[PDB]
Amino acid sequence: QWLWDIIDEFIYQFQSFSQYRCKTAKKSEEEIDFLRSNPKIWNVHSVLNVLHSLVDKSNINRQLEVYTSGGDPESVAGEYGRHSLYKMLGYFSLVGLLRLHSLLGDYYQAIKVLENIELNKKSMYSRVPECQVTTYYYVGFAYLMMRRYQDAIRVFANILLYIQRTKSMFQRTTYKYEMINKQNEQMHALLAIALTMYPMRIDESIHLQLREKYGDKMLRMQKGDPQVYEELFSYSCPKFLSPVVPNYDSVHPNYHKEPFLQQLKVFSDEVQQQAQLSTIRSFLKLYTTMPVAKLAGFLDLTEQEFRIQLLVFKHKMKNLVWTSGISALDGEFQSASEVDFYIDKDMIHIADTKVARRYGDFFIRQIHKFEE
Amino acid sequence: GGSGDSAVKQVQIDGLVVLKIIKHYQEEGQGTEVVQGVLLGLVVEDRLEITNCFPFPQHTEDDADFDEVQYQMEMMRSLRHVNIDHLHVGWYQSTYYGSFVTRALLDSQFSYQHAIEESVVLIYDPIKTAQGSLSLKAYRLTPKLMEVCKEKDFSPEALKKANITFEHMFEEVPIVIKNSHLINVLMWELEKKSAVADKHELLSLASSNHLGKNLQLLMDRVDEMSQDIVKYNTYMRNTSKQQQQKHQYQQRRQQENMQRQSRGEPPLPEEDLSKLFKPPQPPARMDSLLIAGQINTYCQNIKEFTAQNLGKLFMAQALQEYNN
Amino acid sequence: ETCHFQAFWQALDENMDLLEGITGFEDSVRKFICHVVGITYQHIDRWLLAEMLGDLTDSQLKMWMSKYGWSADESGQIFICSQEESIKPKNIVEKIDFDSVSSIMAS
Amino acid sequence: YLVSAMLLEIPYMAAHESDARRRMISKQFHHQLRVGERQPLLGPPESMREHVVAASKAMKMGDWKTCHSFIINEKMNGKVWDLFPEADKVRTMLVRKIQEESLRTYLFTYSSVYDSISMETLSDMFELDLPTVHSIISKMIINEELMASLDQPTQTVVMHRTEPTAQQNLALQLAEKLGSLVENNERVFDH
Amino acid sequence: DLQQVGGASARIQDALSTVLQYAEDVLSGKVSADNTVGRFLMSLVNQVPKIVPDDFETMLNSNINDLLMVTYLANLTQSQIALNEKLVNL
Repeated sequence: QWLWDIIDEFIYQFQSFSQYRCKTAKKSEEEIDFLRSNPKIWNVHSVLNVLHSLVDKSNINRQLEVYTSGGDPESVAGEYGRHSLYKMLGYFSLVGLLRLHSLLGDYYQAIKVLENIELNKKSMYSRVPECQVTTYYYVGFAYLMMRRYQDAIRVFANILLYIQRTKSMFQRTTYKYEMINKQNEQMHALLAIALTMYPMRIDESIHLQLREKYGDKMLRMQKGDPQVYEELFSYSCPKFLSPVVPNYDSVHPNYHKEPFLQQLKVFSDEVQQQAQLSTIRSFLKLYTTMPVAKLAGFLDLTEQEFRIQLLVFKHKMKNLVWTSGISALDGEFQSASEVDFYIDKDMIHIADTKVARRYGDFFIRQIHKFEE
Repeated sequence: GGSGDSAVKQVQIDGLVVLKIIKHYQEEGQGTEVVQGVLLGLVVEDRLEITNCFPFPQHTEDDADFDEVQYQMEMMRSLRHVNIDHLHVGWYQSTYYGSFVTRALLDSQFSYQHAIEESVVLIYDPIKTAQGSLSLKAYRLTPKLMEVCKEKDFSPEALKKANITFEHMFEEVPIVIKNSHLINVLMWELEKKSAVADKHELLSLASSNHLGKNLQLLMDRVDEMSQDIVKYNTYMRNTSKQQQQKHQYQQRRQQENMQRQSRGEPPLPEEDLSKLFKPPQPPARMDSLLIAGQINTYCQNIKEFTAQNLGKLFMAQALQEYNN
Repeated sequence: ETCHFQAFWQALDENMDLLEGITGFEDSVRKFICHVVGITYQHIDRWLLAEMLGDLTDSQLKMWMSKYGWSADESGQIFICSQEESIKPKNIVEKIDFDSVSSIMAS
Repeated sequence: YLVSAMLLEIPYMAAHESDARRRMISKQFHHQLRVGERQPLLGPPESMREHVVAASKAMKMGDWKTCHSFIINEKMNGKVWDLFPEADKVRTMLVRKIQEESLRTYLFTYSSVYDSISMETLSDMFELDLPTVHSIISKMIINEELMASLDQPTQTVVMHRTEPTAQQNLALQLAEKLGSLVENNERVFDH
Repeated sequence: DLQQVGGASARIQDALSTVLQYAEDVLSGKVSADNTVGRFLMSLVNQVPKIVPDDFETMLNSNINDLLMVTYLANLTQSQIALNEKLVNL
């Protein structure tokens, strides 16, 4: 009862404020102007937007994942709760992007994604690191869903770096500080499995404490064990969807695991054959143009007799991960071995290091201010 | 008003001064820092103007030893008789290894600045820093330290004057941007000694060619800076180590001994309890690194910023020149 | 998705009139077969390209031959793409980032 | 004692001054060599200390030749040689070790200069044989962690390990890296 | 200032080499660069730049990649000159 005394009092206070949101932003200049003046912080005004991003999503996820029939939650929020706030004229501040990226978050859990196009187009206001890191969060996830593994893996690198010149300080990632650490860790780990004999960019993204364990995971996954298919997929699911609260686990109510059938089994199909793409590339491409010695050496390696070695070989070159040609008279297999790049880290660091100098020189000149 | 703090203006160093500096250029004090002369000048429009120097020599055999001031007194009369007066408003040591303001140079300066507050201290840096940037380094001493005057002792007034927190990244004045008005004659010589007797002009200019080609300039800079700077870095680290151990690591053990006493014995002392903390020499903030050492962090960043720059220029010129 | 085009046309049941009832569907999948052929073949055999498109005849294959400008080669494959035109490496070439790096290191 | 340590430490310091230095240990033969090293005035050795210093300098230069000086002459002076019937054995034991570790001291410096090596030369020059020089160079490139690629059937090494500027760069990289590490102690003390 | 009067020399050179070419272009001339400046310029291109393979260009690049890595390491050391100076002040 204490459970749904808290839950219901969030939504009823948000439904209250939703009317104030629509009322102030659009037309009442003097009410906005009166609100600019009185406090020393306009931070109180702005926080309440994306504070209610993740708290409302929790409360609606509970009501979603308790009532699976005669749907009250999902059409009320979708119609009224979300579109009224966002579709109409933005408040003049970062609040226009806050309500945008609150809506982008709400739009993310729903698996209907195609208006990521126009959400970026309506992000007219400048990309502050606060708004930008949370844009690249979802935009990278959108590329992860687009099967643009090579694009998305770069986008996850920067947001996990912790020299995007974040400083926070006053609770703008609060109570989920390490979610940004572990979700970017996790979703980057899936992308490494698909392609990698290219980056050589994983050094920047993830630190060696985790690179060591996730490194051996990919190898153990693709080569010799489907065990990593399990444990990777266990950690990947809470982070792929982001279901903010799983409901109280008990057998007396059912009500909760039924949505989790869909939610989970939706992502089963993702990692299923995308993982089995990996093992083909896993065997290093030892000799770039393969004669009879190496082509048969690789067709001994693909699968054994008899039936249907060549067919399966020529099915898998198509996907994205080989570029090659067949010759008839020679009987020769000629192929493409492409590689990435060595050092791209140093020249990106040359400014980052100078920020270690800068905020060094600056913070002590704030202490040199005080004790002088 | 670009004028300095609370007794003085900027400095202007007339060209005939710097000619007389590069006469005792970098010898008579190569590997030894020797005060090569006093800067004699006068208060001019928004600046001092050092119009003449006379050099101060010393017993430079291979070590420097201070001599009778019979030199300086007779030579400052020698100036006074044909020219102005003894008007020593600074001094110049060139001398040894691209611009560096040593603790000794800070102490000699402190005696100089408190005595006559119309002063700067020059550090004339020629080709040795790979020339390079900030050839004339001026620097006067903060009037804060001339108000918390002597002395920064190891425990009292190291900590206390560290807590006052006077500058040690303190401002350095610009030196030239203007007509000195003794441009005059040396202007007239330019037309003579260019074109129709450009022997000695071209001789000086083609010095550049061999500043590039031959033996290990930037290499030797970065080599000497690989040794000079790692010395200083290691020193702060082991200085900081021992002091931070007296600050916390010793408090850690003795307060865990204060546990055992139970912090009070009613019938009689509390000898043990009293004789916990009995002073080691740093209680906090060893000052002479924090001030004077940090003036050389600034100078070491400067040497690095200098040695970098001429490198940056080549990295443009090299690529580009061959690109045609 | 796994690009088993041989198995695709085998797998088809021909009694499901709905799959006949989608207009241009039978050619669309063929156009996607030939689309990925261009990306990852330099040549393909005449019998091979036939079989991937559902065991085409000599005359049926004339459409697909003409579609992307493909034409016969000596003994006896169908040309798809030039060897250097297919591969497109964008590998090792950087460290030419001088201009930006000196613009930021300018002061 | 001073000769036992010699074969251990002269490759060790050859390695160190090729910038493998952090393993430099005082109060050892390092010190006992140091006190004799810092003579401005040594010409021919006439003390057993000085004969050790003499053979030490020869080992640094990496010439076998300089080992033999002290092993013959000072051992007759000195009758270090003449107290064992097994000096005959211990000769051979000293000699081949000198020839192997002098090769190693030579290699610790010279390997920047190389592009490749006739491994046959090394056998001929340091008076060793190919089976052993295989096993030596094999052990070396495994455990001294060199950037050599070693063709053992062809009797060839292909190395190409740079850079002379590295001696400065790795040194300031260390001077740098030493910063953060002591600094974390200054943190952990403070808190 | 030595840099931007650098290419100025090459620009006033472009002026003069034009006039020495143009002497021949109008009527006749260029004795003036037949084997006087013709020998100066062969020497000039034997100095700056060097000879022209592409092995040169890659070695020149590798030298800049080294110089830049050293100039970079000078800013890395400025950063650590800062960081130890800072914790002591804290």
